[PDB]
Amino acid sequence: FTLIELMVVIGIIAILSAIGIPAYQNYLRKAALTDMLQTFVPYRTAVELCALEHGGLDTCDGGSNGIPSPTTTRYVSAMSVAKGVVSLTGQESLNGLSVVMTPGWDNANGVTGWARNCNIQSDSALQQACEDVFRFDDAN
Amino acid sequence: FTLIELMVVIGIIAILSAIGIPAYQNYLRKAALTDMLQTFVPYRTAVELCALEHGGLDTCDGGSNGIPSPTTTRYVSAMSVAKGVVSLTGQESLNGLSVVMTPGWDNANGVTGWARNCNIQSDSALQQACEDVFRFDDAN
Amino acid sequence: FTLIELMVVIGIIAILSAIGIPAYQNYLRKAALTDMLQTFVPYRTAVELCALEHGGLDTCDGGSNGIPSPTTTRYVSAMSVAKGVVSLTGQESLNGLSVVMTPGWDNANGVTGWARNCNIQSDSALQQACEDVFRFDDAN
Amino acid sequence: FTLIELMVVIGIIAILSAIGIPAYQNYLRKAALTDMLQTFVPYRTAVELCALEHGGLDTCDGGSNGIPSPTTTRYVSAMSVAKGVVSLTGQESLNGLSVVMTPGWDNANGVTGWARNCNIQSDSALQQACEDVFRFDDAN
Amino acid sequence: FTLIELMVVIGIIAILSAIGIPAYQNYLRKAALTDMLQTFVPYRTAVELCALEHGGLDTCDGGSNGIPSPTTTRYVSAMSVAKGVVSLTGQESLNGLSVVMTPGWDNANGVTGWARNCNIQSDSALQQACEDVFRFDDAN
Amino acid sequence: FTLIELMVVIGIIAILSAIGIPAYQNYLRKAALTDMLQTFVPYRTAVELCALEHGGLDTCDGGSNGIPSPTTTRYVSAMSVAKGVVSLTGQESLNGLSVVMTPGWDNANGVTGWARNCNIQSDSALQQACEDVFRFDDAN
Amino acid sequence: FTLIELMVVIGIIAILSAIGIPAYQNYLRKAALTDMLQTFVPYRTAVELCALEHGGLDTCDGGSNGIPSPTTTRYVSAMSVAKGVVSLTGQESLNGLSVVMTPGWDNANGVTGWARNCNIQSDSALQQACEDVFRFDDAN
Amino acid sequence: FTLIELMVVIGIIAILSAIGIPAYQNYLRKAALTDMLQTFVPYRTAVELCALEHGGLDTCDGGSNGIPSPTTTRYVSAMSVAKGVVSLTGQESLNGLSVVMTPGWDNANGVTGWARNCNIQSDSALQQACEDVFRFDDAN
Amino acid sequence: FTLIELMVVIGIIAILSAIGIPAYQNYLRKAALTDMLQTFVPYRTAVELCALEHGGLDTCDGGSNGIPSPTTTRYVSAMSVAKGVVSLTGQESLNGLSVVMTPGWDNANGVTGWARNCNIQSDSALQQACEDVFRFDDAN
Amino acid sequence: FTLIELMVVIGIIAILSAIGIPAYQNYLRKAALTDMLQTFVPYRTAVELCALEHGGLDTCDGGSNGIPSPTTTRYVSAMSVAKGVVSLTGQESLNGLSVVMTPGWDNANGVTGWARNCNIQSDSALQQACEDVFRFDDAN
Amino acid sequence: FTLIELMVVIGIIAILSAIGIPAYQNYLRKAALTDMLQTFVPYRTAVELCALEHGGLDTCDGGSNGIPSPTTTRYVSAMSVAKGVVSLTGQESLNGLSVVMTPGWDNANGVTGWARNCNIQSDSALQQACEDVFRFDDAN
Amino acid sequence: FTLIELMVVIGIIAILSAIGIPAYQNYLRKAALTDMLQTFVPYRTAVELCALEHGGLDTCDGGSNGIPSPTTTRYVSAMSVAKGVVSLTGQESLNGLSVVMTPGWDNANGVTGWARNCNIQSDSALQQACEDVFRFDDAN
Amino acid sequence: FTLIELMVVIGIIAILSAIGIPAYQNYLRKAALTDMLQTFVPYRTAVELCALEHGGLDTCDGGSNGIPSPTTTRYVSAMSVAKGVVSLTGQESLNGLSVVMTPGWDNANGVTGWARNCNIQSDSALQQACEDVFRFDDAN
Amino acid sequence: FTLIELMVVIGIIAILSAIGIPAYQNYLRKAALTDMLQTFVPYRTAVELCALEHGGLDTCDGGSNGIPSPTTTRYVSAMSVAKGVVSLTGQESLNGLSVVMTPGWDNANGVTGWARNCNIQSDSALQQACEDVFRFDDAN
Repeated sequence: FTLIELMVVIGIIAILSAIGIPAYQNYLRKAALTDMLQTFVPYRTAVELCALEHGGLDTCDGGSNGIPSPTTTRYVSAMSVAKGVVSLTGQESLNGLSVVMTPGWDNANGVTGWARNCNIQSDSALQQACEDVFRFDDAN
Repeated sequence: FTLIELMVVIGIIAILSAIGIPAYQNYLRKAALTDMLQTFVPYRTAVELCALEHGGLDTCDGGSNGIPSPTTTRYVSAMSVAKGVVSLTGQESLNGLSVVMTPGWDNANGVTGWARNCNIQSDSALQQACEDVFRFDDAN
Repeated sequence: FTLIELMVVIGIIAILSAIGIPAYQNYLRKAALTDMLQTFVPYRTAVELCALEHGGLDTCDGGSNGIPSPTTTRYVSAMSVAKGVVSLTGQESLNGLSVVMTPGWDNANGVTGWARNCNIQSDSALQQACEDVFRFDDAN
Repeated sequence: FTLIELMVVIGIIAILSAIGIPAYQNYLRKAALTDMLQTFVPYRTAVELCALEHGGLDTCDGGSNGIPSPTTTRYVSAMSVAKGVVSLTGQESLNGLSVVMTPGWDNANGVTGWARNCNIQSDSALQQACEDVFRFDDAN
Repeated sequence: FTLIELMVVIGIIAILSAIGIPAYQNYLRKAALTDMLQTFVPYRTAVELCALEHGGLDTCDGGSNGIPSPTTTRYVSAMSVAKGVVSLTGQESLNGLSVVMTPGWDNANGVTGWARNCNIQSDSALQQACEDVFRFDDAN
Repeated sequence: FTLIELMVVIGIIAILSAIGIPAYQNYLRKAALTDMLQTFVPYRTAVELCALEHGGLDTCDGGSNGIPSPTTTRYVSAMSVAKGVVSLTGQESLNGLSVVMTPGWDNANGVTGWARNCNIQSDSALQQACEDVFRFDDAN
Repeated sequence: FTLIELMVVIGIIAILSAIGIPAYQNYLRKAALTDMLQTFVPYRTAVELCALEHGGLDTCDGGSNGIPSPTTTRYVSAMSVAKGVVSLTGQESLNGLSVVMTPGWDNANGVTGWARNCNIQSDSALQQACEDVFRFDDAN
Repeated sequence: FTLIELMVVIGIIAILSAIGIPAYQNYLRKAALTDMLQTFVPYRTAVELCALEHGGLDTCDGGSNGIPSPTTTRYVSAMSVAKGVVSLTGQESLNGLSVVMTPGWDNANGVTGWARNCNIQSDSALQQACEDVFRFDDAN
Repeated sequence: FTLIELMVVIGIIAILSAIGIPAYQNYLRKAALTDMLQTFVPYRTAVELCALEHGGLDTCDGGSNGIPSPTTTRYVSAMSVAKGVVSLTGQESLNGLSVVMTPGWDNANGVTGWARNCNIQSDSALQQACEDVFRFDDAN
Repeated sequence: FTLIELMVVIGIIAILSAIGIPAYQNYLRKAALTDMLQTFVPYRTAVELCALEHGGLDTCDGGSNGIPSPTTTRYVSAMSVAKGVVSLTGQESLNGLSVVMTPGWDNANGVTGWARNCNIQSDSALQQACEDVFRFDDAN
Repeated sequence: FTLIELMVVIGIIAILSAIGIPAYQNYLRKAALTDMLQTFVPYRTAVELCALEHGGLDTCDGGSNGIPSPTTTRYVSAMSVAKGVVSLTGQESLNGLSVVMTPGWDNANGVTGWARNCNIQSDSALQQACEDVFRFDDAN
Repeated sequence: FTLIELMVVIGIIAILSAIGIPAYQNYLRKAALTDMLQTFVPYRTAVELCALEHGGLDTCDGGSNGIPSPTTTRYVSAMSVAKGVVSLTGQESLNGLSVVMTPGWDNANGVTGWARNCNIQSDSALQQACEDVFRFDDAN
Repeated sequence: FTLIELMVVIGIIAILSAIGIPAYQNYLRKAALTDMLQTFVPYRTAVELCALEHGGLDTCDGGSNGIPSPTTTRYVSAMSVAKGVVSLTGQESLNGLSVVMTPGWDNANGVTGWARNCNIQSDSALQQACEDVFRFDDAN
Repeated sequence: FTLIELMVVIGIIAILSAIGIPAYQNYLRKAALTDMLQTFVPYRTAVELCALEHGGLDTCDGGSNGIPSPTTTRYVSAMSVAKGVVSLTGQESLNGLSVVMTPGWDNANGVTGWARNCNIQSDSALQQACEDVFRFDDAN
């Protein structure tokens, strides 16, 4: 009867329980996307000031008229912004990301909301994370 | 339970609260119209002097017999005046504006009030602003 | 609350206070009529000299026997006189005026007072001014 | 901690700041009363002409002896005048108004000032506006 | 409305009422002529004494046989007399005057009345005054 | 002793920890209600303009006099507005919702605040969310 | 939405309404001219007395034969008069003014009216005020 | 702009137009002098009767030989006469007046005209009125 | 700050400047009295002719021996005359007036001046006008 | 970020904009002074009548010889007049006011203009208003 | 190794994360204070009308001369107002609150700003909220 | 030698190795306590909502205002909750258990943490398990 | 799997969301600038009175001729004014600020608008706030 | 063959399986660090209030201006805070710990993030836990 505990090692000890690791990066990394949306927020306000008086988008470019210069959540490899765009090239492990957040602005039209553009080229599941954060849809 | 705050970012953080920006230009720009009515006022007085003695409208043309030369609130692209008319071509972002403020004058008749004429060709909502400032109606 | 001052411009600033201009011309122009009665006065005296010795009206015609030649208050377009008549054709803005001031003279009769005749054909309110100056009534 | 911003919407977002709207109509409408006093003014002058020579009030009735016919500030529903009275029935939203501005005239007496009479039957606060414009008191 | 009183100064205050001054000198100066006829009167009497006995005109010359010496109403610049003549050179402002009052005398003929002669060379209206005083006609 | 870890799977591994999911929809969905109150806000302003001059509610109906046309937070199945009402039929998963936000307006009265009306017919807990957002009470 | 009231301060609060101040001095100062014509009036009468008997203009000089000495409306810097002239050097803020009111007198001619002469050297708009008061034209 | 009418009250309403009052008394009072010359006239006739037969001046004293007793124009404070003298002490407001109208009479000499003597001690301008009425010169 | 102009209407616009109208009738009506004295004048002359030869007053009654029949300045309601009396019943607005101008005549006495009698029964201020025209005193 | 709107209430909502209220009373109250000058005007005319014939100031006292009795603009607490003086004790909120408008009259002197005397004892800024209305200076 | 997850429940699961609840009431309740300042605002305007004409504070008491009656943000237990005071007894959970907002008014002084008075007796931290809203300082 | 294996059965085969069974129930049952703390957790959240707005504990009672009704891990014999209390009577084999989790709430105080109360009456070793799970200490 | 929540603390809990604080001071401080423009406003009016009569700028200096003495919004460290200048040295945290608001005045020129001068030496972004409030441009 | 089971006890029974205990303390203790970061969080908020208005760090010190007093997760031996610092001396078994969390604040600079400082002096592996929780890096 003593042999059975060795057999449970042959199988039962190998429960192989594990968090699905690729799913795990999907979640915290998605948080990096969402935290990036938080990085987008101050830009939403300063761009509203560009809407407020400057009369056009070049004033809306980051790094000017008091707009904050774009900058990384530390895990991210890179970022850039102009006209309020957040083409986050170099995002996290997220190669090829670029939320081409084209501004919706033209004041006589009344247009305003930024045009989101998912662009996570490195993997489609990551795109499931963008639709779940920076929706590819253009209303903001 | 920790996932819910990420979900509030999926929706609640996007309150998307905003002043309706096109409505916003309608209000300050309407103020540019009304400030223009203030620009019209000194002309109403000098034109009354034209009524006072000159005996006819050419004397009422701006830039003469002491009448002030017409000039822009600084946002406005352009203006012109003659016979007391304030055809504000080039108004603000208000393309096509021209308050054809034809004078009502002929002294034997006793006629006096200027003939307002809304002419904001660029958008009808802007016309709601003219009716709300320079009424299209002719009594003044 | 800030919107209300713009609303007072929508209405209260347009007090549209004004002197009734046609009434205004009625008053100063009536003064031109009355000043014309003053122009009539020297003629009343020289015509009395015609009564004084000449024995008839042709001597009473203006421009003769020392009578002054008829002449305009400067605003007036025209005038004429004969037998002491002051048919002020061309008066002021007063088209059609003619105070047919026919002399009342014939000395054996004892008649003397000039026959006033309102004749402001251009407007009836102007006639209210003549009754208020050169009364249509004939005693003088 | 994220829940608090939703709570500020439960209360703080409902600042419910507002101009007291009924007070607002009290002010611009009071301006309609005061503008009406301006409408009364030309009548004060023509009635002075009635005092000037006609010798009695029927001549003072509006629409005659050159007096202007009574007429509305455009918001007003109605008006009427006789003997210089300004019983503004139909005023603005001001139902029941009638400033029974009875003339004070009788020249041998030396009496002149018009007898004001507040009569804003539709609401007492409106009467506060009449005392603040057309005082119920009779001196003018 | 306040501007109108300034306008009445623009016109009504300039009533420009005035006595016609040249006519005024015509009247008092004519009185100087007539007063001169009064100066002529004592001479008419003393000349009648010359008719009375002396038998001819040299006795009629002024300043002799008790005749008064000729002399000025004080305004007059000069005078002279001989044979009863009153050639009033230097009269008043009346330059060139000379009533060549030639005597009509020759007693066998029965002739008597002085020959008046208007001679107011300075202006014809003054001559209207002489015909109205010292008639150019010769009967006296 | 080896058997115990299998027993912990019989019970302890089934911690069955979970966010209470129906409570979870209550929270984000409540946010959809509150975001809807944000959708109500621009309408509160344009309706104030209807209060501003139009003089009555038909002008207050959405889609007119510059009022925005009603429209969905994207999760919502449907919406409608008239006289400023926000009867959000089709809200979210919120079947039967209709905030019958009847306007409180009549300016002579001074009345203004919108009449809220909870109407989440699909479940009473959802009504706890309406009282917690669009209170059934009528002050706004 | 709170930012808009700050924006109305950026523009609407700067209505910059103002009476045109240079026009304002034109009006009250013109009144100083007209009041000066009133100062001229007593001189018109005493000069008529100079016409009345003295026989020439030196008697017409101010400060003599009972004529009032010339003197300032208090705002005026200076004045002078001779032969009835009103060369108002130093008028008000009106540098260079001098109404060279040369008398029209010579009694044998019948001439009388004073020769007005606008001379407001400091600015041409002021000359518009002289033509509107002391007309440059010579009849009075 | 409303402030300007208050400013016209600050200056323009104070036209301070006025008849020069001291000049006014000069004119009517001068008329009292001239009316006094009319009072002198009947005395000129009765004194001529004194010349007519009495042979000397005591008979010429007023109040005798049918001469009228001296008496006041009612405004005058006092009067007296003797030998035809009209020393009008107490004249009008004319303190110190006394026209010492000494008679020129002595019949063998042929002398006749009364010796006028201006004596208006109260003011020299009044003396301008005496030279203009009772000339200080002695011919009458 | 905008409210102040409305306040100036509450008070400053009501300057209530006016000629004192009852004083105004006092002046022109007094002129009607004085013009009536002018009407009295021809009667003074014809009555002097009655003094001239007729030997008594019935001849002095108006309407006879060439005396003019009495008649109204047109504003006057009525008049009558006898023995030179001017009891102007019905004068102007001057009810009760009657200048009982009784003649002073009786030639052996030397009496002549008419006996004035103020009798303006309608108001005492009017009597101030009679003392200022037809003095109640009897000398003329 | 939500906290900032509460902070703007901590400061920006307290714009504390206000008309400077004490300055406001200075302006309308100054108008009460100026309206008082208008009350002074009829008195200027009746006092001119006192100058016209009465010969001295007691006749100039108000309430007599037809002068109007003194009376309040309704806001004023009190007034009095004698010899044409307008010592407006009790003026408005203007405690201690008294324009001791002593008449300048004595006709032999030719003096006429009333002696103004600012006397607003309650505050010096009010005195700035008197110098700006009833100047302390004595010419009128 | 399996025991460790139970140990994390012994400690790590008890993160005890929480919003500091008493701080939470401090914030929304402070908003109730600030919303109360908004309730104070309409009263600031009507009290300015009390400043506008009534002349004293009793007219400034709430519930009169058109002032709104005081009333609760619904969470508040009670309120009262007089002379513009906002002694908010019963505020929220804020026992003992009373912003004794004594008016600063006395118009001759020019004083205006309301005297704030923090009075949150229930806790000092609440007083930190009053200094952060209704500052204890008196300028408004 | 063969007898020895029988002897090892006399002793060695009776190794009597065993998990200490009472210790075993201590561990899994302790897990039932800890799982119960997990059952407590949703209640911690809903009670926080009771803290969120209801203002007191009755709203905090389970089974109300959306709070979950209390319920058993299946091994447990019974449970109950009120005011957030988790007096788990009938726990597991744990007779007498009752974690009298009295809420720490009173918001003005800022108090919040639940008052734990070990109450495993059936055995003290079980109490070692409560101190190791639901600590008797009151902070939560 | 339990380790992941600790990892979210390693990153996700550090959302580091924050209002950009330096931007925050830019906004409320800009409000201090704009509130300062409100402080400038009463000075704009009193300086207009300096334009009104004083004739030059020294009268325009603050603290005189009734102008308010300059004073701080309480956060400001310092201020000064002369000739209407608002060189706000010591503004807020705004070191080096000085809006050298030189007056545009010289009345014969018609010049009026104040010369703004941004001078926020402490930081250029603050200058963006001045251009957004007190524009460096000189028209006002 | 029976001997082998005794031999498995000689080796196989000594599996010596064990969680690496020092690693175990590293994990739960790291949780004590992370829970400490949670303790840091309320301080992050109150310090943001210090940023909010106080203007400097002393107000940011814990235990003041409403900041919570610092306090231990119960395992910790000690803690302290000032200027927002969390120098956790006495942490857990973590001797020498002190996260010198120096605040990053100076508002004109815009600086904000707290300066983390790992300081786990007792062991370097513990420092691996600080880098994994309170990173030595200074951004927060």
